[PDB]
Amino acid sequence: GNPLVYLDVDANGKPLGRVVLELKADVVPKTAENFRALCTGEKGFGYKGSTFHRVIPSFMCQAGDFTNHNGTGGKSIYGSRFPDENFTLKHVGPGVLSMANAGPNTNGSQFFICTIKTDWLDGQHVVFGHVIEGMDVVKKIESFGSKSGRTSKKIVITDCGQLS
Ligand SMILES: Nc1ccc(CNC(=O)NCC(=O)N2CCC[C@@H]2c2ccccc2)cc1
Repeated sequence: GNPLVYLDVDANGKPLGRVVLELKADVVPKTAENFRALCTGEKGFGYKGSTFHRVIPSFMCQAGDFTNHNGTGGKSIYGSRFPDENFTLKHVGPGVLSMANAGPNTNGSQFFICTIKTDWLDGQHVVFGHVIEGMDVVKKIESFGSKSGRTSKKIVITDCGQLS
């Protein structure tokens, strides 16, 4: 079936727990495969050690810039950027897993987990998964964000990987 991956997340060096995500390979296989491989680190790069650099309450938690750590970088397993696969899945509510971008067809590694329905992003950002467990962990991450996105503690993916 669709892969399951995990992120273990700290806030100023204190464990928050684990987020488990289903990647919807059956709808967006390319986009799903990118995230998977970046969780495992199997290409020699990926999410381990990187941060949630932009977190806004009642919107979303953004992470995945493992090259520059500032929200400008990241790269995919296909090269630095790749196209929008499709917009079949929608931003239907909390726990949606979606690709951050800098305009049409600029997916790299940056991603976000929604904390509400973000239906205004439908057709703008490729949804490619959903939280299976750890939505309480996402709420804790959310509690360290702000209107601007600037976080109040350093939110770190200490470890990540593939479960199935
Ligand atoms: N490969 C790559 C991907 C993203 C960027 C930075 N762009 C960004 O952060 N854009 C905004 C974005 O994607 N999102 C996703 C949800 C939160 C935020 C956003 C979107 C719409 C309005 C306000 C913030 C640079 C390189």
